Amino acid sequence: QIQLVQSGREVKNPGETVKISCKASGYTFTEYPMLWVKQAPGKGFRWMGLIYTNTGEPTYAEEFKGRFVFSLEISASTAYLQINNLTNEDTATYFCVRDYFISLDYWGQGTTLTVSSAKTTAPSVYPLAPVCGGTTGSSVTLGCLVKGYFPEPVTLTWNSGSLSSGVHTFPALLQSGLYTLSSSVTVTSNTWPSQTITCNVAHPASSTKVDKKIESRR
Amino acid sequence: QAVVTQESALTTSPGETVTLTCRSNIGAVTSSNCANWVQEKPDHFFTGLIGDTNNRRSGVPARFSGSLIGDKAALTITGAQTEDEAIYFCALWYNNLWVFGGGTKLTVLGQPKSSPSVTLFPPSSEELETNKATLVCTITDFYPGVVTVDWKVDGTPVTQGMETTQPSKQSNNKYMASSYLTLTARAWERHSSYSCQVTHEGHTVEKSLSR
Amino acid sequence: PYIADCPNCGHSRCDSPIAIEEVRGDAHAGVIRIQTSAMFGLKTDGVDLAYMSFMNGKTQKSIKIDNLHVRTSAPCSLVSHHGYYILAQCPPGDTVTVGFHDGPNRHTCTVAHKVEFRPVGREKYRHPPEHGVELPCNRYTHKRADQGHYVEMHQPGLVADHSLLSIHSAKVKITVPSGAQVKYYCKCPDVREGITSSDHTTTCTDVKQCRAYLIDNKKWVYNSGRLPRGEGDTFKGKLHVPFVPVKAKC
Repeated sequence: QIQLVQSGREVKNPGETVKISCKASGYTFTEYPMLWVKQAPGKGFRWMGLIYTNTGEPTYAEEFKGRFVFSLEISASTAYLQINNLTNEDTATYFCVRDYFISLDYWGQGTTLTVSSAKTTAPSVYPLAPVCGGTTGSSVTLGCLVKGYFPEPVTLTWNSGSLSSGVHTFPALLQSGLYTLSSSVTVTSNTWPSQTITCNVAHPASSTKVDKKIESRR
Repeated sequence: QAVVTQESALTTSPGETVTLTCRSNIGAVTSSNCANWVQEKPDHFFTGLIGDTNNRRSGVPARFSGSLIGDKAALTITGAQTEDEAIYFCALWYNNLWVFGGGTKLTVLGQPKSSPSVTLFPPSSEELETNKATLVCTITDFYPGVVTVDWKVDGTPVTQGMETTQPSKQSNNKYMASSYLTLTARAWERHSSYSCQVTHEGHTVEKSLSR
Repeated sequence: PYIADCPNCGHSRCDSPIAIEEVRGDAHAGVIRIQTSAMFGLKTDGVDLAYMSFMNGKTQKSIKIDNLHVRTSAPCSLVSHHGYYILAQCPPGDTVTVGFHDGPNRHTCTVAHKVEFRPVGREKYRHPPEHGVELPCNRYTHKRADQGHYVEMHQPGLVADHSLLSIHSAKVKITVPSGAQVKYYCKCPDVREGITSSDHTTTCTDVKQCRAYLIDNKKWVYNSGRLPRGEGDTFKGKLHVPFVPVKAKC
């Protein structure tokens, strides 16, 4: 019914601008305005303002009057947050939210911004296959290591997303100035290596797409 | 210019009745503050529970009810469930803006313990072609969500080279984490026995590779 | 039953529903025709002229007439009521002073008006006798079945009601009577018209900087000078006067 799906997470060096979209589904856009909330890493939840999706007038919280600008692609049921002249202390997650029932009833997924200086490094995608010997159980765990990229984000799927059950994707972590991510997938021992299992990785900032099929070590 | 205050953490057991409160620094909370209660489950997952003090969002179990008790807004979970373990935030309206509380971390007894599922992978060969080798130790489906990961190259506790992520909550409400041990193409070829040891709710699990 | 600003409402200028306009001490028979802003007569719906509907709140109160008092220099005598309007036999008086008793409160209304009663004739009495000749005086009727004139009675304008503007625990919270039309915004920038059910107020907080209005034009009013215009239109509602001045022989 109601889905507010947000854009993916960006990386931006200080000074830049970002436009975060919020695409609304399930309600009539026009009778319910949008709340923009900032949940800062430590600090907790904060109201950034509200936009009248009918007239188009924004209210900003005083903390947010200035670099922040709400707007909407009415026509497509999108509300957008734009933060100009990005300050380093704006790294946090921003949620869109529907104001209804004397409060807020639905929250989006969040779009996380990491304001940070750094060039652009494409990831190296490495297959993780089991040890050279044996590996005999009722199931089997394969993996995919996405190493050394910048900036965030990368997306990772298994078999173009048709294999989602039994998957653990591990949050990217910064190490020596670069991000590293990994994912595991577990399937029955009959599936692999009988049927092909492929790691799909995209790094938008570098226009890098890598498809890596997990092959047996021998 | 108003400060909403909430309990920091509350622990209950499945089947109990627990009350969370929301206090305003300016005065008693009243119906014109339209108390809202929001729940945050792991993965930055938000849902609204109650609005306008006592209106339950649609599709929110009835075990949840809101009200004003004394001079504060309250959320009562009647028959708390294991699934209710999350962070609950209250929001209060103040004539022109919203102020959110700090949130209450609620813990509910349930989810029998679960041992981790550990897997250690060898450096792939395309990567050994870079003059680098990274052993990945993945640990998933463990609960409670706290582990100790220790690496041991050739019998000797490695102590530099490793990085272990922080336990992240999976969907089923169990946790995961991975640890990396980066060697050089060369360090790789030198030593011969690698092992990733994971300690969880007292049992140990060692996964060793042999080059 | 309209409500307006009585000038010396016991203490001082209140807003009484029985706010007195159009005092007419212009006849001869000891009688004055008065208009309260209150519409006594039948109830809200259908029964019994001798009941009593004034405004309490935004709301009427269509109940019994039990203890009406028109008075002047002395207590007057009621003659008849119909609509907004009462006829009462009064003596002369520098003022006119009206009031019922709801039961918990006196709740009267008073006004200035030069009153006299010359009877028609070369005798300058102060009061009508029991006897003497009959001759053509000017006087108002007892009755209601009356059309000889009609005064314009179109809509009310809005009215204030800050009982509406409650607080939504941090924001100022407007509500509605019955789905009536509440015309709303605050000094800050928020919702600018207000044609709504119960709204909140995102921007402002203080009750004292907002538009608590009631466009509730389901029933017209008398076009009192102490009415704010309904800015939209001259709605219909041409409505008679009962108490026509007639050629009674006092």
